[PDB]
Amino acid sequence: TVGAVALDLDGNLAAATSTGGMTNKLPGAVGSTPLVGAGCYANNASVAVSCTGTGEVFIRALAAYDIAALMDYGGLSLAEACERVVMEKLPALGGSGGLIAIDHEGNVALPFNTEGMYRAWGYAGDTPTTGIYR
Amino acid sequence: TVGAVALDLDGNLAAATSTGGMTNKLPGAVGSTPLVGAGCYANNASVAVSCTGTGEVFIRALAAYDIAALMDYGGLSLAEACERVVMEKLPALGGSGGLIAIDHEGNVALPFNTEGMYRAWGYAGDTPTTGIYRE
Amino acid sequence: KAVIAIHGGAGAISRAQMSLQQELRYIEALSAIVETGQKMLEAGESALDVVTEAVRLLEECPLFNAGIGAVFTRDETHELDACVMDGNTLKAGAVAGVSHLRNPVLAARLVMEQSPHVMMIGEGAENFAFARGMERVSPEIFST
Amino acid sequence: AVIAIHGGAGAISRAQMSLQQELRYIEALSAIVETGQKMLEAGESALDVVTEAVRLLEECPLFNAGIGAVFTRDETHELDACVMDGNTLKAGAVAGVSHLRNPVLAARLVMEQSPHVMMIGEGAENFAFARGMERVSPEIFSTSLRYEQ
Ligand SMILES: [Cl-]
Ligand SMILES: [Cl-]
Ligand SMILES: [Cl-]
Ligand code: NA
Ligand code: NA
Repeated sequence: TVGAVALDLDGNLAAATSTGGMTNKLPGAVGSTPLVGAGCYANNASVAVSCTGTGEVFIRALAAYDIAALMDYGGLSLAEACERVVMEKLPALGGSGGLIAIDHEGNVALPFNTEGMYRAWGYAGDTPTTGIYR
Repeated sequence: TVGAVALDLDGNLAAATSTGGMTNKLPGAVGSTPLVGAGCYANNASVAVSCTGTGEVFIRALAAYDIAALMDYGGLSLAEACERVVMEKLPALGGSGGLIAIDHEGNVALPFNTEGMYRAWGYAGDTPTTGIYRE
Repeated sequence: KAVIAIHGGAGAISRAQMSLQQELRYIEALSAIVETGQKMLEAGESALDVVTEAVRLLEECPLFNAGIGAVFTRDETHELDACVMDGNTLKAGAVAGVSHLRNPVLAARLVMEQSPHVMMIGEGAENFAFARGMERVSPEIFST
Repeated sequence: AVIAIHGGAGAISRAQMSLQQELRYIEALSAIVETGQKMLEAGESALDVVTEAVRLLEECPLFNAGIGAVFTRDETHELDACVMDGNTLKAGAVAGVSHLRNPVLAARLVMEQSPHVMMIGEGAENFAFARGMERVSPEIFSTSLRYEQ
């Protein structure tokens, strides 16, 4: 699973996610990647999110939209919303993985509950940051 | 599109939705029906919802989960949540249809913004109500 | 207080288009299905089993666009979709783009209960269901 | 203006990997985020930036999307992608596609040229071919690393 989230110079958010799925999966199984609100979501009012990990749990928890709803309705910060979804609610359903998220104010979060998440981010005109491990 | 929502005697909520889809649809097209949070959602903490109407809009607005999040995080009543989604947010994105919803307290709502929605509901040990048109 | 609601679709249903006899066929079908669900709830059946049987009966009813009486694709085929979700466990199951399963909501319950997935699609969903003893049908059975 | 990308979360173990092996991943991530940063700086849309970043992550065989996709139980590839525009709330998605080199480009096509958010399987593929997207053999996705997994 791969993904990207961006905030452009016009203040627009977007998200995209792509995957080959899980090794040895049942043919015809569908995880969170192609499901709006599960593996991918963007809304200028809140956040752009791309998710990777246990597909069935990201769907059941609507992880990507839940970040947006926790911020928009719950008043949580992006950091608080990311902590709640990735470190509390996803493990409570037996889910492991992470997500990348940018809010309309340009805050960035890359939470994950796994050993690693291949990740990078950077502000325009600045030097990128990269990560694999915790 | 057809659907059902129920609250059982144990306090459990459930939802189910089924469809043949948009008439004359492109083969391989997928609407809100099979997408958790779009055409179908249930959570004992909030609400069970089944949706019918413009599939692409119910997906983009995550109509079923939006009812739940508006209640759980927003503190809206089922009636307030149903009004907001079906009468304000869905039409704002060009979406027509409705949904049925039952909350964990046994309130029932059957909002729709169309001319009709084939619908029925009833409390256990009470008489059913049916509807087609508005009012 | 246990309770059920059902629907058979929202849309441009016009009084001027329909006779009272045509309306009563829909009212009769809706009333029979919600009554079955009310009786199951009263007897202490689960919300999950009740929404499954209600949607199975709406599939079986040719008046509604689900299972028997499904609309046609651009290619004059039927492609059916269904979802079920248990508010107790937040488990869910779904199928999309299935043509050889009589009751998609039953295939969705089978994905929920007998697979590690929420959703399966197309021939993969069908093959998974057949392997667990669900019957193969011809999509001709849906045509009215 | 800002971009973030990911190439998957899971049980990545340092005891299993050399620094040279890690740096292949770091180099690929850095090159893609840099391309996105340069697009954002040039005033490209967030939509076009996430599309290109994910297209480059599909192309990169180190990541489980497009080239380098994992195998199904039947030694096939089934790819999925989604794209969403926070301005219009329009989205597009494909699932269960095997003959499209860049699922995120097929998802953009569904968003822009179909009345749907999602299309699946051969129907998604036929939709894309009819609109001039090329058919590939799912052999192009196969790597030794993912097979050995
Ligand atoms: Cl009412
Ligand atoms: Cl009426
Ligand atoms: Cl009469
Ligand atoms: Na039917
Ligand atoms: Na790749």
